[PDB]
Amino acid sequence: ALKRKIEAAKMPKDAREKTEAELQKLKMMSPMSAEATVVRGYIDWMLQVPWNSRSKVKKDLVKAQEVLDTDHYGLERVKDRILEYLAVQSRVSKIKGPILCLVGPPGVGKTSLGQSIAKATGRQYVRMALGGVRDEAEIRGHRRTYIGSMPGKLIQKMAKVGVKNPLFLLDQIDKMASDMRGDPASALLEVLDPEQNVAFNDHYLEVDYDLSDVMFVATSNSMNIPAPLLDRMEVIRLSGYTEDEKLNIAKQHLLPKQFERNAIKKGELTIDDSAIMSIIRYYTREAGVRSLEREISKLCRKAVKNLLMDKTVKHIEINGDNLKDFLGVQKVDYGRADTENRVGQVTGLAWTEVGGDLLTIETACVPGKGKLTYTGSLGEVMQESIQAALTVVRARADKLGINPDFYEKRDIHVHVPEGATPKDGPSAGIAMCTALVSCLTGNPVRADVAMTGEITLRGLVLPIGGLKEKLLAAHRGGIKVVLIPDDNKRDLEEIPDNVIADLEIHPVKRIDDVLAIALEHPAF
Amino acid sequence: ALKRKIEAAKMPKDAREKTEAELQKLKMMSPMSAEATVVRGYIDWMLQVPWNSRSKVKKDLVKAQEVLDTDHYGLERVKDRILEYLAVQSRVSKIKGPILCLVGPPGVGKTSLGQSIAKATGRQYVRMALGGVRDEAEIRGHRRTYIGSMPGKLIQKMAKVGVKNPLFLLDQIDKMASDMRGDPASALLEVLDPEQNVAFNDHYLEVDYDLSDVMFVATSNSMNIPAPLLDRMEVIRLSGYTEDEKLNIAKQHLLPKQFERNAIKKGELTIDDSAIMSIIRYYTREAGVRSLEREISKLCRKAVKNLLMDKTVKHIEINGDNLKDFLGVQKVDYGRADTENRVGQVTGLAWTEVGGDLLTIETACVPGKGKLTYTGSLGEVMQESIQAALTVVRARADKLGINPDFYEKRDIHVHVPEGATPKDGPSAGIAMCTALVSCLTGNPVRADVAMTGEITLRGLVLPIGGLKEKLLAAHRGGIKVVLIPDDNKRDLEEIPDNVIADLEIHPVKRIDDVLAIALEHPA
Amino acid sequence: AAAAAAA
Ligand SMILES: Nc1ncnc2c1ncn2[C@@H]1O[C@H](COP(=O)(O)OP(=O)(O)OP(=O)(O)O)[C@@H](O)[C@H]1O
Ligand SMILES: Nc1ncnc2c1ncn2[C@@H]1O[C@H](COP(=O)(O)OP(=O)(O)OP(=O)(O)O)[C@@H](O)[C@H]1O
Ligand SMILES: [Mg+2]
Ligand SMILES: [Mg+2]
Repeated sequence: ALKRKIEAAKMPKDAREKTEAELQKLKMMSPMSAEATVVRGYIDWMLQVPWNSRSKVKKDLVKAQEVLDTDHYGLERVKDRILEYLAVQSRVSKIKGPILCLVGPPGVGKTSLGQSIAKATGRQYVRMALGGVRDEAEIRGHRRTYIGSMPGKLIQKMAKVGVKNPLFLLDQIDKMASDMRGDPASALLEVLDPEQNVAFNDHYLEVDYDLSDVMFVATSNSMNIPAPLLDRMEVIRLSGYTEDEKLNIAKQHLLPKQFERNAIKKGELTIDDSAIMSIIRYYTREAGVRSLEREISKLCRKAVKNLLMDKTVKHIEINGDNLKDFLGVQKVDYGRADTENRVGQVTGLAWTEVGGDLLTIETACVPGKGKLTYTGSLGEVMQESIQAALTVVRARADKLGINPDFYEKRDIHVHVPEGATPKDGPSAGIAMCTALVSCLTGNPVRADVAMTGEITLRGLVLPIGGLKEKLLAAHRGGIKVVLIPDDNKRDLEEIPDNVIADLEIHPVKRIDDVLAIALEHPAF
Repeated sequence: ALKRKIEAAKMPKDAREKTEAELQKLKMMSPMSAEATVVRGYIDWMLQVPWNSRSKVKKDLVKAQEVLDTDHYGLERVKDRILEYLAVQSRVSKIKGPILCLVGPPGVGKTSLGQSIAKATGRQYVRMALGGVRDEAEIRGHRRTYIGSMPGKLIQKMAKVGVKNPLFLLDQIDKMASDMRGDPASALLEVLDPEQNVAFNDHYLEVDYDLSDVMFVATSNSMNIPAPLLDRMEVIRLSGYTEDEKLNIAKQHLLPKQFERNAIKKGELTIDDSAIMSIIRYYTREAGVRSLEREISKLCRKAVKNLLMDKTVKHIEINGDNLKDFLGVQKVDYGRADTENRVGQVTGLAWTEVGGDLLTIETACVPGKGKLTYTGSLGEVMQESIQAALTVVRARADKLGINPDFYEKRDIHVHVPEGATPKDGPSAGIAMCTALVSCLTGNPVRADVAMTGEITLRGLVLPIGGLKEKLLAAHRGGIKVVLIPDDNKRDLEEIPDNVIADLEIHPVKRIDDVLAIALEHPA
Repeated sequence: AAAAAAA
């Protein structure tokens, strides 16, 4: 019978009481009846749930750092989170399970990371895919009145794993189907609630089951999680990869994996760093590294077919010069510094989600009747930034050498060259003010200076967002001097030493410093 | 009886433990009861699903290219992809199987290309149409609580085909529904995940099922796919067909199968290159070949009824002059070059998904009060491009010999005479500038010159997209010399040889190079 | 008599 299993499973109190009550209710029924299948199946579910079986969580931080650095590169803040968990777990047992949300663009290593933690903490990996899930019964099940009643994929995966310390990876929280017919994202408000998981009532089990030590790591692409559910999760925003990070990921983790998936032998293929960097500069324009391993896999695969169909060569070196012969023609390109100091042209810094880029900001000031025209598919905040720049110039028209009646005598065209790409933002206002102080004075803007900042009518420079990708975009070009806002100095502690050592980074307070540095002849 | 089926169709560990635990649960049930039917349904659904059966993937690359060239013409990049798959598969016993997204205009043969691939690789063929599909339970199914439940249609097709190495053809992956009520595109985000196909957990068969060797090939018409799905697929762009390869598809593939579909013998109907190229030039206006084979099929059935109703003429010969006797009035007309050098008009190069076309751009500069009107169903980037071009002419008007107060004294009207067709993009911008200079000087633009490129206020020419159909449109139109930007020289590496041989192609860097080449007199 | 949940 079952009482050696119910006694053998050292349950908590109320689960043992309901389980034994269903046992002595089971031993008074006909065994070939349907009620014996309901109660018998209920006990057969109650015995499989891991009521107290645990997995021994690791304690060495150096070896766990070596596992996290073994499987992935560079994701420093999540590895810090796991080491802090293993430290506080190393001091006491039965901690609350950490509830995390990984938020980033596709390919930054959110789903593949959730197995590495399950090897670094010594937990057991388990994964639920929540993309497009609309049924709430995948989380809370049905009651056992119905015919085939099962306790939902949480209790099914706890019963399949067999311990009460797993690592649930919840893929695509932000892709759950929210509707009046189906909303399982609010059924998770009991599942991951940091002070209510100790009594998670299931609709099939009917007994409170402890989920407090289950480690919940969830992955999402955005912040469109409902705010009752987004508040319960410690959110780590995995930003996009840089070029040195994509280089080291591509040469420490992607080349051995794609050599192994294509069975490349030792002296058979050699892809150096210049070809990898040419893939990064010239063929891929993403934030992740999945199209990067597409191009690496295409290099290895074309090497396999060329060696199999040539039979005379036995070594292919792809050195970035013959990369064109394999991947095809160069798809994309990045922006570079100009080589000559020009009058109505400054170098702006822009940021998008795949990285940073340089902006050209061109002004033409023709003798006219005061018409102001702004082209380049500009947003409304950028147009307001040009109007603020013109107000700064018209307020300071005397001490800049500008004829103060140019608002009636000069037509001004402000154009940003890639007119097919939409652009919006408060930044590059000191850039547009610099390009308007020039071409009203004939002062050329020096070509090795990029700048970013938001301007006020008093002449101040306000902070901006994302200095790291902008300083990498300026370092990738021929920019040598970067004018940043003053209160963005607090970002300069998270910049690599190459960018700090190469760029001459000036923080500025007011527009007179910007015009003092970024003009060939002093404005004042 | 059932446990010999479980041990016969040998499973992995978790499927065997779940299925034998399910049968041991079935052993204490009455046979005619509802829970017994749910358990038996889960058991025979676990028995129909293949766990270990595969297919011998081919190894000969020459015969595989013979099959791929037997079914389709051209399409060298996808055929390269399939032969490279067969090379790596020839070296390795089991690899992950490619996830491909074929993207192109309709009629370019990406649905039939899948069955060509499944024939050329030895893999079994499975098709699933995703056009307009809104329910996410077509992919994952429902729990076995529900009455009449079953797995997703993917698991049903895997259980139908019997092997774990099929070719899935995901038809219309971009025409899937995506709203709050239905989102199967995020349900495909697990099954197209290149790392997590080893554990595909659907809702009926709640065991993990391995899909890390199924070849997924998806077909779509546009890049209107969610960015997580686009990142999980390998995009192959199938561009439109040229005149020579439509001639070769028609001669090598369309004419023999439309002869085969109409019982036309070898000595009844003959169609030469003049009729085929006349259909391509004057009846189709497409990117695919589907209206082309509709015109060919129309010729064949008219030939059939002309062989039945007459029965004294027994050989019909269709060529370039008697197509209107069968097909009728020419539906379309390609753009042609102009014959005289005319003040104010230029010929930009336009490109749509149907193909490249010539783009006449004209300007009138009448004496007035500086009015600026721009007609011709222009976009907003196009009108900003004309404003930038006019600023380049205006800041350079002393060098060009132009009276610099023309912004006060003369009214300028830029028009593109197609009218009803909407037109957008900066690629006409250089052309705009040239037209304005002509219409301010009386110096006519020579009609044998086309041009393309983006303009900046400095005067520089920036790169543009899609040179191949623009140069094919200039070669079709009778242009003898084009003007491309400088940094598009690389795209000249993938142009056919007759187009390079006929066109005098000049890359330009700035605007006075264009005004030096494209105008009749020196500026 | 036994209840059964339909979708
Ligand atoms: N920092 C890294 N180091 C090494 N490999 C990485 C790194 N980041 C990503 N990868 C590789 O990217 C591949 C897929 O990553 P993963 O599926 O985790 O991305 P993701 O962030 O989950 O994307 P999505 O959110 O779109 O699902 C993995 O095979 C992994 O090896
Ligand atoms: N290169 C080619 N060689 C031979 N036949 C071709 C070629 N390209 C297209 N076809 C023919 O065109 C027809 C249409 O192709 P198919 O329906 O396979 O894809 P498609 O029309 O692009 O798909 P969709 O309708 O989804 O856009 C097919 O019957 C095919 O035979
Ligand atoms: Mg993922
Ligand atoms: Mg199709």
